[PDB]
Formats: sequence, structure tokens, C-alpha cells
Amino acid sequence: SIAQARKLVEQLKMEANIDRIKVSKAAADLMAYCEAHAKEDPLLTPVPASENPFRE
Amino acid sequence: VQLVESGGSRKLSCSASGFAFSSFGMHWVRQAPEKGLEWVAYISSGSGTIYYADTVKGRFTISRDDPKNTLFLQMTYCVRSIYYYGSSPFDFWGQGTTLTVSSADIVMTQATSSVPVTPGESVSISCRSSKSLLHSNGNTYLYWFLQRPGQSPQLLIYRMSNLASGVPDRFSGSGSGTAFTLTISRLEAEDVGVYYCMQHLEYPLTFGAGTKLE
Amino acid sequence: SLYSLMSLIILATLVGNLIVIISISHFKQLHTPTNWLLHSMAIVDFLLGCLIMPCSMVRTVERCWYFGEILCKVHTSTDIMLSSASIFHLAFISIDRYCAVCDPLRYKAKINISTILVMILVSWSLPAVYAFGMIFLELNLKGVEELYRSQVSDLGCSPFFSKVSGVLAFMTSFYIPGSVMLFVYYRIYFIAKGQARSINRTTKAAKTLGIMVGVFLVCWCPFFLCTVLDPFLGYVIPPSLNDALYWFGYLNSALNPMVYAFFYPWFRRALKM
Amino acid sequence: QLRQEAEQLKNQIRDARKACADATLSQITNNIDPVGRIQMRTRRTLRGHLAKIYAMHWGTDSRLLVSASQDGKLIIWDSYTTNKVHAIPLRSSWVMTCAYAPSGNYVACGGLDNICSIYNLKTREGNVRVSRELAGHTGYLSCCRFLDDNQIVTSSGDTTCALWDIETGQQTTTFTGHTGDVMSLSLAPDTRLFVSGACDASAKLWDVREGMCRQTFTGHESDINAICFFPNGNAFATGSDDATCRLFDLRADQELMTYSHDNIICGITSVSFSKSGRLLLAGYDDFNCNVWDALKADRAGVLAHDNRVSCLGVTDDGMAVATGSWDSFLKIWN
Amino acid sequence: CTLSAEDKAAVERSKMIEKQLQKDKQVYRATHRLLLLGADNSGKSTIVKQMRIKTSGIFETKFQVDKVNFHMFDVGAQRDERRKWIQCFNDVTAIIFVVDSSDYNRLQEALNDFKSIWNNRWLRTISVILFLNKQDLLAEKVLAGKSKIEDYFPEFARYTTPEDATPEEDPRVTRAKYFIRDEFLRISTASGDGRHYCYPHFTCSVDTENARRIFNDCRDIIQRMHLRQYELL
Ligand SMILES: NCCc1ccc(Br)cc1
Repeated sequence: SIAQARKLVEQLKMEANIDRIKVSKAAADLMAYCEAHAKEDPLLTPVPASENPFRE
Repeated sequence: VQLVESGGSRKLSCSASGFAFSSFGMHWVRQAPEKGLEWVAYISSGSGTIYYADTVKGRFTISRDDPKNTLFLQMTYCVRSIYYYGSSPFDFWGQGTTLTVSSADIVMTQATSSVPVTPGESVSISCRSSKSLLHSNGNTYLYWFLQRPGQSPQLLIYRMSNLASGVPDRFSGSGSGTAFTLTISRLEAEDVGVYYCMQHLEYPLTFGAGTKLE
Repeated sequence: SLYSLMSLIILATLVGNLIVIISISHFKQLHTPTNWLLHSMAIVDFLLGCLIMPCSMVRTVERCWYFGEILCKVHTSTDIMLSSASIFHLAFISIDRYCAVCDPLRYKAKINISTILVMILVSWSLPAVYAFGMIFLELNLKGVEELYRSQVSDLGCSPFFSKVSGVLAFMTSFYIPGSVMLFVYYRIYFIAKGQARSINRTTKAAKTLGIMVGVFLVCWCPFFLCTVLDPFLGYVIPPSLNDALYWFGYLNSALNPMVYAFFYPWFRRALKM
Repeated sequence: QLRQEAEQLKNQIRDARKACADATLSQITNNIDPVGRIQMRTRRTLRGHLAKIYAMHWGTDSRLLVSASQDGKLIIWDSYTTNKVHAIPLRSSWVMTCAYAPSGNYVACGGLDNICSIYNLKTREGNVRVSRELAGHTGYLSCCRFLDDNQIVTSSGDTTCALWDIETGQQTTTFTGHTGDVMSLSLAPDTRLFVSGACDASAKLWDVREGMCRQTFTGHESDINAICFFPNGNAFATGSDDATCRLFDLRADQELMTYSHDNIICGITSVSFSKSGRLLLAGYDDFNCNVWDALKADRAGVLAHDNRVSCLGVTDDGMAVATGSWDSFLKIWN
Repeated sequence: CTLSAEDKAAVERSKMIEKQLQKDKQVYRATHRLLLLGADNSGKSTIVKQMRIKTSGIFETKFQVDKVNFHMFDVGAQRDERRKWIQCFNDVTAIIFVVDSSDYNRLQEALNDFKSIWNNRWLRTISVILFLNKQDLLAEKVLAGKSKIEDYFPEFARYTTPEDATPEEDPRVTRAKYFIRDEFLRISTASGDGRHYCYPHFTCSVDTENARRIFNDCRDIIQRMHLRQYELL
């Protein structure tokens, strides 16, 4: 069990040191992406029934 | 894939061995001794649809026998063809037995008949049809075959833009709806032959005249 | 008084035959092969409801056929068609119920959707040709036309049968389907009772089968009995009782969808939702 | 002594992560107008399967798709014209997953067989035949995805994943570390990382090239049923048997806003995003597929199948969305 | 119509595919599917190899009785937890359970396994055909008297054979046999609300009538289901 507990502790230590960023900064990127690509989302903004192939 | 036949009131038989014969439609195509290709008949995969050339309709009859993998034509080239989204019909031709026999359809003529070329230089070949081959869905039904002097014809381009499987990437196709061209970027000694033009918008598959390269 | 009762029967038939065909149409929770017979029966019963009973009730309430004679024949032929079709549908439903409990392993292979349509076509086909041939070709009154005229044509639109046509018609239309379903339900009742005996020891079926058989017999037996008897008896039956004799058939037509559809919880659970 | 060190290290990790949340996504979001209502109609209905349907996967050209069923069939459909292009019979009758190659030359499937099979679609003959069979797992296969025409990633019920080499058929990397069996995995657009959610109620991040876990996420108290990966590449969403779905970020390493409703009791079975990432498509257990707003926790719309909705899929161009169900019907929505 | 020349061949091919699928559908509705469960010590392999006459996951077997087709699926090399893949088998006709009754040691875990199967939420409305295998070893080991049940099941001392016993060998071995049956049936009859049933048997090491027993039990199961559906039971 000593070996398994070791492998666990070095795994947790390896996971321990990671760079982090603030929640607000991480949440702003999603807003930026959404507002940048909201123009080209057919499911979000419906397309007039002339360019979609699933009519009739 | 290797289908080789020998035969010839007379009866002709084409025997297939090397592929799933029961999933392919079949055609019979005629070549006069000194004239371009010509279509004869067609039998579907499930034997549910049959067409004949307008020239001879009562004197000819086709039939297929799936268990023994044999095709028949009765006198009173055999070509594979499979149809689904993204397939390539007319891709394989038989060894060859021609059938020498003693209006509103689409007619197309190739501009010239011969042209001398030099290796390492680009070449262009033109075809032209009576009516537009572009359909409502978007496909433009044009084919290029490029028979060689001694063997059966091959397949180069299907639907005016798509390249065949094993052909080198030196050929290209383009068109506008009524006028079409085929460009060969480089050139080698294996390109000597005659090129043909075909439509598949309607059952009378009217070929072209031919353009020999010397 | 009576006219209100007849109108109520007509309205009940109309409302009962529409729900079954509608619901059976847009669900797919209940789109099973066995249901096609049910809504075919509902369609037959609805067609009988829209057409026959209004003319019948007006002819009975005014005691005279104040109409054309060209359409009396088609009226009688349609009535015979629809009654025979309903009885044949009952018999086929019983035969369907027989295979489920007396041969359970092979039920799915036999009763498929490619054998229900055969039953539906036969049920519509045979009664139509039989009734129209019997009426328009005058096979029923051959040789008794004079008494027909004196009895009904002098005053009448009631169907008339001879000593030979009546027994054959009774024979086929009533005796064959009814005997079939009686035998089927008899053996089903014994099998269900035996199986119920075993679990407990290591009576619900009686109520259901009693309702079904009793409704069918009470509705149909007196009319066909009197009809087969009259040619042999001597035509001494009054014409007033015959009216009540016909109306029991329409009463059966009214009750049948309620018995076969709403009695069952699964059907009710597509209706609650 | 080792256990105490692990406990204090875990406490240090949760404390360091705790001192990183300054604002919630909801208060930042309150300055955004809601999307409103979304209306979708059933354009097409694809019929032909006998048993229940457990999997489907769109093609890259946005026309063809493949579906799997419990009777032992794979069917390749033509979405526009509703035709059937192929019908493949399988050796084993119990399958749980399918995948369709990016180049369109191969498909794969697996199930209660511990084997992944590769099918070659474009042959000289006119028939479809099996190419490889990838054996080496112990538990049932639950997912599989293509990297290219030669690399495939599998998820199994023996609490391990693996990376294969189709040319030779031997594993080149095994990903170990899950406590319970793993059910779903999702790749990244840059094909450098992938995630996986298991029944130990935790999701992990893996590095394909060198092959060891980088991060571990928790928050769910029941097992994870479906996982999807944000189009940007820096987030993902999970779906559990808790009737709840969460959104996690790869840098803040925290649970962002969750999507839960008081009228839902049953867990979910599939998750997918839209092309712009504004919408979240979730397939539920009560015969329904709800539509969530990925920023405001609102039910924009509902997609109402007569049995459980088992699978979903959104097209690369975002034009359509398909659903599968246990009543053996595929519907295309937009 | 507006279809092209190359679009009619596509719909023709699709129609042929549909015809083949309909043929397979007709074949698929005349077969009954079974699920086989048990432990390593119990003789699942023996019965599955008799009825017909590598780390694979499932094994499949076919047998024919009176022009009826049966499919019996055996789950092989899986993990020790069955909570997840058991949802796939909620439409089979019946479940078959095999128990080795000669050991008396690992026989208590068998009862726990049976209780787990019986009380599952995804496995309600499915009946169980209990099989009690390895009876000759049981008789040989009990007549020797080396091992006593009371050492393992002390309640066996204060037990008397039921009146329903119909031993078609000994006046004592039957007491043990019916004690084991009573244990299993006591587990079975604690609940179930009249939607699935248990059918105990006395299978031996080698038998030639197991298929007939499965046939009869399946017939009874489906007949009871149909009678309950039509409100006759
Ligand atoms: N209202 C039904 C009248 C009738 C009379 C005779 C026969 Br045979 C069938 C039906």
C-alpha cells in the first residue's frame, strides 16, 4: 500500500502546481467569443427559408 | 476486379468475377470500327428498370443472372455502374467486344479532331452541348474517358470536377454549364490517345466525336 | 318520449365512434396491429350512425315510407351490409383474443399487420356483395311477391324474406360468427379460471366474459330468431314488435365502442393524457 | 503519515483554488439581453431501425450520418433526401457507440464485446468489410473517437482509456487513474487534449502526447453520463444522473454557473453546444430535450419522441440538430 | 418529377435496402431472448454446452424446441459491478439463475446476489427461472456426514419437510433440498406485487430436459402476461 499511497501523493503534487487566472478574466473571454461569433449561428439567429437545405 | 467476356440471330454473354456483381447496374456500349462510342442498353441492379437505345428497341433484349454472375444480350463492352451519394459510375470497362450492326435528345460536338503537342507543355480540350447540363440540385453531369490506342477506355473525370481514383493528379476539369474544357498540366508518353465527352442527364447517353492527340 | 330515446342513441353512437378513430389516429403509443381492427369497427359503426338510423327513426315515427321507392332498396342493402360487417368484426376480434392466451409463444409470428388487412378487406367485401345481390336481384322474395305486395306495398319498407332465403341468411350471418365467439370465450374462460386457481393455491375473467357475451346475445338474438321464424310460422307477427327488434341492433352499435375501448386501462391512460 | 500529507495537500489545493473567485458569472451576465425563445420544427423523420437506438454521429460534410441499434445494424443516411446509402450487419448484437471518420473513409463501433471494429467504406468491390478489430480491453466499450485515419481513442468500463494505432493494432498509451468506470469522452479542436467523465463523479483532463492526467474536477455527487467540450477550447460541460449539468473552466479550475430546474427529477444522457456557444442542448430522461442559455441559466426552449432521448448531435455548420430515442426514430430539427 | 437520372437509381437502391430490412424484421419477431446469470462455481458452462447439443465479453447460444427459436446470452469477462450494463436487458423474456448448492460456504453470497437481482428497479416485470444444480454431489456429501448444515445454517435443526414434498432416495436429503428451496422462495415472496414470478427446479449435472423446462416456463410467463393485459387474471 506504500507504493500506491506514494503514487497518489506525487500525482497530487504534480497537479498542485498549476498557473491560475482570475474568475472574472476567464469569464470575460467567453462573453467576447459569444459576442464575436453570435452573427454566424443559424440556430441562434434563424436564417430566411431560402438558404437552408431542410425546407419542405 | 476483372470481368472478361467472349461471344460472337446471336447471343452475347458477359461474365463478372471479382466484385459484388449483384450491387452494380450494367450497360452495353458500342464502338463502330472507325466511329466514336455509342450506347445500347442498360439493366438495373434489381432488374426493375430497363432502357434501350432509340435506334434498336424491338430487335434487342438484355437479361442478367445474379446467381451465376453473368450478363446477357440477345440479337433478335460491358460496363459497371453504381449509384448513390458520392459514387463514381462507369469506372470500370470490360475487355471489349464491339457490336457491328449492318430528335429530342441532347447532341454535343467536340470543337476539333486532332492536335499535335510536345511533352512538358499544357494542353486543352473543349466540349460543348446543345442544352445546359447543370441541374437544380447542383451537379453538372459531364464525364471524360480518354481511350488509349489498343485498350478499352478508362475514366478520368466525373461530374466535370471530380478526379478518378487511380489517375495521376495532372488532369483537371472545369466548365460553365454549356462549354467545358479539360486541361493537362504536364505531359508524358502514356497520354497518347483519343478523348471522349459524355452526358448523364438523360438516358440516351450521347457521347462526343473524339479528339486524337499525336 | 321514444323519439328522444332514439335521438339519444344516435348521438351516443356518433360521439362514441369518433373518439376511438381520432385517438387511434394521432398517438402511436397505441398504434399496435391489434388496434386497426378496433378503429375499422369504429368506422363501420360511425358510417351506420350517420346514414341509417335517421331514416330508420323517421320511418318508424311516421309509420310510413314517405320517400321514394328507388332508394328503399339501397337503404335495406346498406343496412344489411353494415350490420353484417359489424358482426364479422366482433367475430374477428374474438379470434384475435383467442390466439393471445391459447398459443402465446407463436402470437407475434401469426397475428402481424399483414394478416389484419386481410380480415378488414374480407369484412367489408363479403357483406356488400351478398346484401346487394340479395336485394337488387330479388332473391329474397322470389315466389312470394304477391304477399309482399299485399302486405307492405299496398300500405311499407320493411325487409321481407321467404322460407328459403331467411333460413340461409340467419344461418350464415348470425349463427356462424356467434358460434365461433361463444366457443372461443368458453375455452378462454376455463383456461383463465384454471390459471387463477394455481397462483393462489400454489374470478375476474367471469365478469368480463359475461358482459361481452350477454351484451351480444341480448342485442342480437330476438331479432334474428323472429326473422327466421316468421316465414315458417305464417307471417302472423305484428309489425310493431319488429321495430323494437331492429332498434336493438342499433343499441348494440352504440354500446360496442364503449365496451371494447373504454373498459381498458391502457386506453383510458392514453385518454387521461 | 502518508495519508495526513495527502489530506493537507488536498486542503491546500482547495484553499488555493478558493482564493481565486472574486465575481460570479451571473452578476457579470446580468448586463446581457436574453436570447428570448427558440422555435424548432421536425423537418425530417428517419425510420428503419428495429430495436432501440443508442448512438449517432454526424459527418463532416454535414449531409451523412451513422446510427447504431440493438438489433445489430449500422445505417448511413442521406439527411437531405432521407435515402439510405449503406446498411451494415454486425457480429455482436449489443453495441453502445459509433464514430464516423473526419475524412469519411471509415466508421467504428463497440459495445458489450470489449472489441472496437473498423469498417472500410470505399473499396474496389461494392461491399463494406471490416478492417481491424482492436482487442485488449477488459470491460465494455462506452465511447470511441477518431484522431485521424490511423489513431483512435477508446473509453472502457474497466476504469481505463487507451490510445491505439490502427495500422498495427497495438496500444501506444494507457490512461489510468479513474476509480469508477468511465462513460464519455470529448476531444479538443486542436486535438492536443481530451477529457473524460466516469462514475466516480469526477472529470479529468489528459495530455495525448505524453499521457498523464493534468487536472481533476469535482462537484457532482452522482455519476457522470455525458460530457461536451466548449468550441473555444477553454471550457467544458458535464451531465450527470443528478438531473443537473455544470460548466467548468480550464484556467480558473472551478465550477461556473450550473443549470438546474425544480421540475426535473431524472438525470440526463447527452450534452452538446451550438456553433457560437450561446446555446446548450441537453437530452433528458423524461422523453424531452431542453434548451438552456449558456450564460443566464434560462430555459430558452423545449424540443418535444415517445421514449428516452439517448443521443444528440449538432452539425459543423450549425444548420441542424439530430436526436435519437428508444422508440427507434431519428428526427432532424431546426 | 424533378429528380435527375442519377437520383432515381438512389431511391431504387434505398427501396431494396428497405425490403431487406423488412425481411429481417419479420425474422426478428419470432425469437425469444434470454439472459443467463450465475457464479463461477455454478455450472453455467455445462448447461450451455449441453443445450446446444481470449477475453471476450458476451457469448451467444441458439437452441430449437418445437419450431421455436431461443436466444440465450451469457455475460462473460466483465468487472464485478453490474449496475450499469443491466439496463440493456429490460426487454428479455426471462432471466435464468444458476446456483451451486453443494458448498454451504459461498452459498450465502448466492442469496445476496439473488436478492440484488430480484429487487432491481430495471428488472421488475421480468420473471426468474431458478436452477438448483449439482445435486449428486450434494447427496454424496450429505450421506457421508462429514459436513453438517447446522454448522453453517443453525436453523436447519428446527426444520421439518413440507407436506407438498414429492420425492419421486432418502428421508433426509429431501429435508436439506427443501430447506434450500425454502430459503430462496422466502427471499422471492417478500415482495413482487404480482408482476413477476419464480420457477424453482432440481437440475442435475447432466440432464436432457432443460430445454423443455425452459419452454414450459416461458409459455406460462407469456400466457400470464397476456391474461393480465386483457383483464382476465
Ligand atoms: N338493422 C339490420 C336489419 C337486418 C335484417 C336482416 C339481416 Br340478414 C341483416 C340485418
